[PDB]
Amino acid sequence: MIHELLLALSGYPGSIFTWNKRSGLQVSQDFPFLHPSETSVLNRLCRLGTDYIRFTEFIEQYTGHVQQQDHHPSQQGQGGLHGIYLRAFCTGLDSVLQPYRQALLDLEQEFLGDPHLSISHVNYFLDQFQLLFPSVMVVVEQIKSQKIHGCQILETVYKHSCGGLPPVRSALEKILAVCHGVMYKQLSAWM
Amino acid sequence: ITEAALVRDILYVFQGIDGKNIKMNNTENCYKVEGKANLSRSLRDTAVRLSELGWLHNKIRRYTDQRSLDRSFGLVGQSFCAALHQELREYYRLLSVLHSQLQLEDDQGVNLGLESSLT
Amino acid sequence: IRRYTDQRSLDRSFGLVGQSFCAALHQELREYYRLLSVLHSQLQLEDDQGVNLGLESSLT
Amino acid sequence: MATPDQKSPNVLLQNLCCRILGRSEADVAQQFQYAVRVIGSNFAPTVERDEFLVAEKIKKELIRQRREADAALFSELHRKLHSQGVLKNKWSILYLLLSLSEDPRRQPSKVSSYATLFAQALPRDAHST
Amino acid sequence: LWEAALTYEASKRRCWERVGCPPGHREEPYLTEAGRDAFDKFC
Amino acid sequence: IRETLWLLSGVKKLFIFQLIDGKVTVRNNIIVTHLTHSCLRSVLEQIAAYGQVV
Amino acid sequence: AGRQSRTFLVDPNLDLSIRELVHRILPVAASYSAVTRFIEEKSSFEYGQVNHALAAAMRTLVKEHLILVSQLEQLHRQGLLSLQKLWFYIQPAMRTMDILASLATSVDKGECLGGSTLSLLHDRSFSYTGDSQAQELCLYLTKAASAPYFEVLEKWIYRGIIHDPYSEFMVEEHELRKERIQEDYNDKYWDQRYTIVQQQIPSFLQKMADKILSTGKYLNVVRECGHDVTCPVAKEIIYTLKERAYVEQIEKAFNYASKVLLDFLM
Amino acid sequence: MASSSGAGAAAAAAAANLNAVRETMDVLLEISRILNTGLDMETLSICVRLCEQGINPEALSSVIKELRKATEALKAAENMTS
Repeated sequence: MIHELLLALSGYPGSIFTWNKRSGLQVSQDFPFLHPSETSVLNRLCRLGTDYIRFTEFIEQYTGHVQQQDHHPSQQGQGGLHGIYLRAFCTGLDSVLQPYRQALLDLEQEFLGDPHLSISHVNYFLDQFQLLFPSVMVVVEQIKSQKIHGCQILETVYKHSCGGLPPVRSALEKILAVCHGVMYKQLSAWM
Repeated sequence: ITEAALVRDILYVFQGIDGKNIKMNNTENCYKVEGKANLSRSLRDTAVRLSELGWLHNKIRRYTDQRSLDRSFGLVGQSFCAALHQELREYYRLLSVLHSQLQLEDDQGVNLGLESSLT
Repeated sequence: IRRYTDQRSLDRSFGLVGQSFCAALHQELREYYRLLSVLHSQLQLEDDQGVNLGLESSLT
Repeated sequence: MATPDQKSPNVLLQNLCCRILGRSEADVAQQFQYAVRVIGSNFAPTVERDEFLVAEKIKKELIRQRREADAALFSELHRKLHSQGVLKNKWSILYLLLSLSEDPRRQPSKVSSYATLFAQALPRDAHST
Repeated sequence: LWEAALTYEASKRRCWERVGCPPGHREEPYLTEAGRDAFDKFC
Repeated sequence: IRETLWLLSGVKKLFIFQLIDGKVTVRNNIIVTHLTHSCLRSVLEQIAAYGQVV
Repeated sequence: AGRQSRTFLVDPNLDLSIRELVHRILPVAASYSAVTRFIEEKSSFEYGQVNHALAAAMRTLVKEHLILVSQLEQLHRQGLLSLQKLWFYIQPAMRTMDILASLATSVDKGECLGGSTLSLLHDRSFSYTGDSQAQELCLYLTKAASAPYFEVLEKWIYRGIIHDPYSEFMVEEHELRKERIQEDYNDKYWDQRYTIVQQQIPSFLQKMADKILSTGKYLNVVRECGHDVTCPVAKEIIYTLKERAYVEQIEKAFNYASKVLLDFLM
Repeated sequence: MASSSGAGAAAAAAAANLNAVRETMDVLLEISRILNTGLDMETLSICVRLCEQGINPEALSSVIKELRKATEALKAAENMTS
């Protein structure tokens, strides 16, 4: 069951964990082998997993798809995520999700090591990402909704980088560092 | 009603989740044990004692989740929420250990009346 | 003995020396009650085991 | 190719003395004799075979050393140990380890006071051993 | 003897098809690749 | 895993992943002990898409 | 009913001997309930740090009691617990809980606060002079309870700063208008800056109270003189029953402050 | 909102399955009536389950026809002996 849960968390929805385009990742049904309270807790973790899946979908939407060659590259950034800043945003998001992927693999290995471990151990171990991911998802959704383009995206990230969540602060600092690297590269080219 | 079912309910309450036989009574703003006759009055009182802690846990977690999203709470508010989340993580770690111990006890299939049984 | 201990435990006017004497008496009484409890447990073990174990624990 | 088997106390004590003193059994004969004399008349009917008391004591000690994280790790380790069915006398092993435990703080280099409390444990003496 | 037996190392290989004894079980290669003796048996 | 590596190694005519009209398709009757049929199918579908590209 | 000990109803169809044994044992549980009530009431921050510390120590002892009860539960689960074994094992625990409950009831009846609480603790410790187990318990309680009081004392004697949220220290500060302290014939600076709280004087410190007062007065004068005084003799004050080592340390601090003040004045 | 997704989805799926089964049974009943098969709901459900379990339709049909003939012969014998 843990392997299936991780696969859903790894982006492979199954018969237990159903993905809904509208609702995101959800537990598909009541399983006879789970206590309903255990089902409730698992779905509570599945909320974080759903956010992760939606983040991965966004990553594919903005970096995984070929940029339509609309002659005016400035407007490609509006409707579709496009622009070097958009690529930097996607790269930063993937870099921030890399530690989560590593933690998920470590959890899988640990659960493989000890058959007496329960899902509660994962819920403990994964709670840090259950707190981290929602804020970054909100920031990304704001970027998408405001159609931030070019360096104006950098300004928005800076404004969001001043958040109060220390882990969110560090993650946004990493993203801002990548964006500033892109900005500095452009500035280098100009100067 | 077996004690093990009460253990499961208590683990859910520690997670703020209603058990099969213990449910949150919103009218009493407390988790209530379902009125199934087979609960000992002593067992009922013990369940109530644990359910007060579960109610407090769920209330705290609800507050943290409700306020963590409010950017207007400012940096200090976010820091308070973060500290609360860290303490909640420690609590959840302890709860996970207890749950894993109960699961191991179920998994071994042996009724070891050893002092390690979750009483 | 227990009546004496109860009679003197309530008298604050007995002073510290009196209280200490009562405390020593209570400690010895606790030892006696422990011994009595052990003997009771042995007799109870003999009754509960159903076996006429001629062990020193059988309640004769 | 060693199969676990009950070996006489003399062999175990000899190996223990050899490793503790780091000398041949001939060089620890006096110490071996003293240990043998003390050990040879000591059966613990008074020890209560209850792991929970030992675990609680270990937790309290860890808290005293400001090692709450280590206490949690110890709890998890105890859970894993219970999961494994290798040891039968866990109460004895835990009691021995706690008695032989040395405080890393005694981290630091000493421990604040030794106001031993009545808390303690059970006496088991109640049974007719 | 338990401690002499203690000095035994065991395989770290695990699988999610096995949970009761994860001491490894040697996937046992197949199609050539089991070496000369298996190839001779195949021949 | 081995069959996946062989597919990724560019082997044609795999048993689990069948090539139909130049599209790598997973055989429908495959199940693994540790995965749900739908989850395994999804993961294998992603792998198969990359294999089809290859 | 009210601030009474909890009473128990025993089924009338129970054995008379069993009923009498129960009536003999039940007092420990009544003490436990009373102690829990006291802990829950005095646990409010409003009751001051001394009462908070008392409640915390009581909580620790309650935890130990719960551990004991759990061990008895384990024995019962083994079926190894007889009523006589229970009585034997609980007798020391019964006495400990009864002593604790009597102390709690005395503190609650006296509304003891700060130095009065410390005095009550000292007197109770003398009342248990003959009970080594009770004496050890009282010593633990006194050592714990002195921590906030000795911290406040340390702050006053080493820095002349009253950080007393609950007005527990034996010295009380009155706001004297400094403008008139030089002008007004009344020693408002000398008399009102530091005042003795007679009720807050710890019985164990009563013999040194005047020296403590003078020490804190001198330190306050030095601070008001603009001389920053780092007390080199600032040490942790620990409650001790046989040795008045804290008294000697206080005397050393008084002498140091006196010397510093004298040098400042000269 | 997180915890609710498994049981709620399970309930919605069960309701949809029940409605689909009802629709299928109605279609099957209409087909049987148009073909004058003489099958009742319970017998039709049993036949459907057997076909889903892989029973050969020719064997199943022959068995059903033989059982009906046997039931008619038994009813005729019971009516002649009564």
